[PDB]
Amino acid sequence: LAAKKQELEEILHEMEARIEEEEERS
Amino acid sequence: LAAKKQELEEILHEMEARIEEEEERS
Repeated sequence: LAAKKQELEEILHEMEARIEEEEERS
Repeated sequence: LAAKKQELEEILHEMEARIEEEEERS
């Protein structure tokens, strides 16, 4: 569960990076 | 950890919804 938590947190960081890139393009 | 996993998964769903809205707006 700690491994899955880390995985989801990393994916969430990637998503936050993506949303910033979208917001800068808009 | 199961609770945190669920929390992160829910936040990730919210982020996927946001990225979909943003990519459509861009």
